[PDB]
Amino acid sequence: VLDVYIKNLENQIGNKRYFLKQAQGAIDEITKRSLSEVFTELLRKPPIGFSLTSNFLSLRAQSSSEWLSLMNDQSVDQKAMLLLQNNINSDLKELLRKLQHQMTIM
Amino acid sequence: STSDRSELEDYIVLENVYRMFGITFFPLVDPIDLKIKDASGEIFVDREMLGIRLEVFSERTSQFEKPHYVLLKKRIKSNSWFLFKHTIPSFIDVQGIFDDTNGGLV
Amino acid sequence: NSNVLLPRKVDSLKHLYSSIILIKNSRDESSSPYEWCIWQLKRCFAHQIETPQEVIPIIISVSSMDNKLSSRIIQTFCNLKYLKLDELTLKKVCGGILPLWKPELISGTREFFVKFMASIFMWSTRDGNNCTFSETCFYVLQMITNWVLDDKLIALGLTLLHDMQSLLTLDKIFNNATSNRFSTMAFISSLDILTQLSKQIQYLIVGPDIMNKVFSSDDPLLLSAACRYLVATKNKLMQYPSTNKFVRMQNQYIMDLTNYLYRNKSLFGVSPDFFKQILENLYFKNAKFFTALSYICIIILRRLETAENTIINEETFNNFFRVVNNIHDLRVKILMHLSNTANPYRDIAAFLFTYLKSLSKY
Amino acid sequence: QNDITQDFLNLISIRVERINGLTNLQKELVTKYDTLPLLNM
Amino acid sequence: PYTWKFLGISKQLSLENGIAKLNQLLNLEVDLDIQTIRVPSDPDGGTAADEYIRYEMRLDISNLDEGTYSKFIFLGNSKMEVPMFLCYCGTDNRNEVVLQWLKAEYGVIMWPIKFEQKTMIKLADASIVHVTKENIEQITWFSSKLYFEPETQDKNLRQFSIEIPRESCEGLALGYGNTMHPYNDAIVPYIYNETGMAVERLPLTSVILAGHTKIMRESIVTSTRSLRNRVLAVVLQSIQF
Amino acid sequence: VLITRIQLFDSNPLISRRPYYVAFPLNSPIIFHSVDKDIYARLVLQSISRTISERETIIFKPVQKIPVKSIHNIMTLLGPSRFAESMGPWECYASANFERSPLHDYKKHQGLTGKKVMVREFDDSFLNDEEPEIRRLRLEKNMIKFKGSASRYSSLVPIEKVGFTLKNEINSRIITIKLKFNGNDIFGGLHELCDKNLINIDKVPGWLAGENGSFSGTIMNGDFQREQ
Amino acid sequence: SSEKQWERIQQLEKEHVEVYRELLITLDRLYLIRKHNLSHTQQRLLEIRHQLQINLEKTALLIRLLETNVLFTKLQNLLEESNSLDYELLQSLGAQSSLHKQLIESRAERDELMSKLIELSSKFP
Repeated sequence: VLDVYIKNLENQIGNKRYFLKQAQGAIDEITKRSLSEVFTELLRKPPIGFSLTSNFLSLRAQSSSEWLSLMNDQSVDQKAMLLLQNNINSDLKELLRKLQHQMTIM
Repeated sequence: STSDRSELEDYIVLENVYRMFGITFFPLVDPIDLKIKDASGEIFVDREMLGIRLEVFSERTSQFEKPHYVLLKKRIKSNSWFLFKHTIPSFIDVQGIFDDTNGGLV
Repeated sequence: NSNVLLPRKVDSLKHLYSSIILIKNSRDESSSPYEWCIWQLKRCFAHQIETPQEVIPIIISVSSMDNKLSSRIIQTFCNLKYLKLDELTLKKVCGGILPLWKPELISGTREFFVKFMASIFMWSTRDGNNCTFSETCFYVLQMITNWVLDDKLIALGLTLLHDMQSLLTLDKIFNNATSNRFSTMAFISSLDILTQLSKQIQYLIVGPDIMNKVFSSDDPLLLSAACRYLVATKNKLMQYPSTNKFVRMQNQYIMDLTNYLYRNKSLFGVSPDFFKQILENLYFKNAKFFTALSYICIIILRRLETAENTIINEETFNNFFRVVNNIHDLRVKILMHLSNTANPYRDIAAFLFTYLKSLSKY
Repeated sequence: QNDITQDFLNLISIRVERINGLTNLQKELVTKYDTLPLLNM
Repeated sequence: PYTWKFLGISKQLSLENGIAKLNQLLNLEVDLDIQTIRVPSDPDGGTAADEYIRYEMRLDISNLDEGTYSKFIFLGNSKMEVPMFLCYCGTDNRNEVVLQWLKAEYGVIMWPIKFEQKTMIKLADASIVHVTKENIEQITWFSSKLYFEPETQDKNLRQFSIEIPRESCEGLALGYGNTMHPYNDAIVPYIYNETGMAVERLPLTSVILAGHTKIMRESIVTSTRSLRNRVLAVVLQSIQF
Repeated sequence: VLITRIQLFDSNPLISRRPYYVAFPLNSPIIFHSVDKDIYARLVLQSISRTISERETIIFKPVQKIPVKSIHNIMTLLGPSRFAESMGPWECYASANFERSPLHDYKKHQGLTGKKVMVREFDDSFLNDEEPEIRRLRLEKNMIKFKGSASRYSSLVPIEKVGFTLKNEINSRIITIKLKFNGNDIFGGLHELCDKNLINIDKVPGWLAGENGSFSGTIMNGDFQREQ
Repeated sequence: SSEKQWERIQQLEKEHVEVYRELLITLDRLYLIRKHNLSHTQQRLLEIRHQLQINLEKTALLIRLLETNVLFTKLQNLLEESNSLDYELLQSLGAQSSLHKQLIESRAERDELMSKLIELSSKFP
């Protein structure tokens, strides 16, 4: 049930790669031959879906899990840093008050 | 590739009817000494190798047995083969027979 | 003392050594822990140290304050030449040095920030799938978070936000075919910063191309943050006159977003003849898909089905004909249950109740 | 001015073969990396 | 048997001053000669970024024991990023008290130096270039014994060595041509040509010569006390950024 | 095979000795014995060499000096077997998994089907250093060079110790080097080191690749020969 | 014996959508060149058109498939397990934003206290 899907997917891969090669060769041939409203006319002009949905949503799930792990680790490091910073700020405030006292005494 | 396919099928069945003889000389190349001459980008073989395909045909089961292979490699400075890597089991003495044939030099 | 390598190496006062030297110096220039910080950062970049984890958090904690050391570090480190050495340690130091910076030296560093952001983007595209570039976008957005908190550096912040958002919206980073959620997380962070700006300079509109691209993506978190920004700029634009075609542009934005949403029927960035061309290429069923979000609706329908005893299309109407008692009202009930609770995807229901006045009474 | 234009410019700007039974000997000998017989018929 | 450990030095410093403080803290007397040496005294250097200032801080004590005998060979240059470093031997406590004094007085940053693979190759290249008094570089040879120690699954391949005798080394050097770098232009391309084992990427542990030196990844063990000029020049060149 | 356990004694009642094993394969001229060097080992081996003959005299020249571990390993290495000489990259010829009989089909033939190959590189393009099909083909190339056709790193036979010697000749100068190895399985770890792209497999010779396994001998102009 | 084939078809799906996106953008470039013998806005509306094409292909897949056999349980388990972490993601983002606000408050207090301490130390001088 999967081998025929692999077969038609590979046939579509080869067909699309041949179409890409012929398209690039034709545009390069016109550019080697070379020396507005047309874009608007393009705007009026024009095994895939399940594969793209599975790939897109699986990579979304993996990237969201990695983002959650990264943010949890950086959150606990930033929280420990904020705790140590606030403790140092409190001790420096107490030393500021005692230094003001020792300045008033002298 | 249909006429070439039929020609290759005739070539394969000709290889089969020659291989039914028992003693065939299949060509071979050791992949380490594929040196490039650097004159045009082509590849020449440094030391030639010639593989012997011994194949004994049974009669009771009426089928071919597992074929034993003998490989010969040309020496670098004598133009004579020396027995490189044979697969015959050791009760049939191979190196002494190769020394005995034609006085040692083949 | 003078042995700086044993002072800040890691005494009750041992946590407070660097501040003591900095107040005993009258600083103003290159002190001793400044040289120790820059030397340990160079030694950690050049891989001349066995363990950088015993040095880097100490560097971050001593460099979270002291704006002059932070400015010298960002001036002489954030380049491609130290980017190509080690991207992990650069990620750690830019996560530690950026969101506490708030520079006020020249206030002409727009070209420097866009040069650094373009260089890291060129390097992340030169690997081609690096899952690295959006992290420094998250950090530079958390520095945009503190730049707008003061009255100073707000115009620089908004133009850097516009440059960062226009640079973050290329299809090489995020696209609906094969991409990740990292740029989406950075974009919803930037949009949340835009909501926090609009809740309290005629550049709040993010530009219509980025608007149609953020509406066109099938990312539900991004869409909820987008309509959160839309109700924020609705609350900021209600006290403005309807001239100069920007309030009408916001009306066009919410009209197109409702065209994607529950309301049927049109120019959604492209002609409907192009819609008919696509529907003739691939294919009652002409409007059976006008509004991965519906799996959440089916799941929450099964969740509310627990309180009772026991693919929204015409097949759902056939299933309703097989045995509130409709198909047009179950979406309204789902929107109401998404409105009243504190579960996420709350802003889509907030937009659907703050607009389209015929359905605001639900 | 120049910054937004440079940003728009940066946004706008941004072998295996299969051998068979019949082939020439040079293309066979280039890809010969195994200790197997030659497949040129 | 003088194992030379290596440490780094952050800032460029002079050593003629402050040495009396070390004498007062130590109650000993040490001699600190100032040798303004220069690598490849042959005139193809330009006399720029080729000179160094060496401070051999000896300890002129009773030499009855070698493990307590400890030199301190220094180097410096006023043009590179990291200017200075040192290297110490012995197992004395005076090494600890003098690194204490160096950390305390001048206010510098010390860290041990770990070796690369190409750094070990250049050290094996430089530890055989002998300098004579007639302003030329004569090259001796040694039957070098390379070493490797990789880590594989289930400890498949524990450790394996490549040993090259002396006459073979001299033959490869004379067959390559006249150059001052044998171990990076002749032998390593020969090992890559005849074995395929690139020794720059394989995990080196101990480039050992024929009883002369023993270059490691964390230290250098020698037979004589002194260390040559090109060796410290290559080491100081290696730790740059 | 035939395993013979020879036990000896001494009188200070009878203090036993270490039991000495001599393993006879069924139809091979190679006889394994347990590793010992005392005078009892020479006595037992000499007595077997005298009593096995009965028509004309046989001597036992030892073919190896480095011991090997198991009896399956020494049987696959040096007994009567198809793997007795190939043992390396020639392991395909010792199992014949590449050809069929002439009475087989021609439709399922390697001449007709064709094998997927990779274009080798011959310029020095290794010292200057994604696509998972090419990665799978590179791992298949390493599997071909260090083994037969297609755990997962250990070879057929684990070899303990190997010491090579490469005596080349450039401009009439005999330039010797002396490789030595160690560990549990040498060529499996070498295949693992090549699998991490540390050894350029285009320039790995045959004697290093694993052929003539458990044989520590020199090389004089491109052809292996064992040591006595 | 399905995991190797499933990761093979995962790699094939990634290569397929890569060559599909390449096909779409090169057909757009082919029509742009051959339609006449080019800006940021024009290319942006082109990528908008591409995103709409992939979105209609996605919903056409969904209405063709959904609107317990083989090649269907993967999509069902994927949509079951892909959307269960958004609340935790917003929780972590709110925690990071509150941590950043607390760090701003502490850094402002520390800088004011540092300026006052250097004032008192200049008074000590």
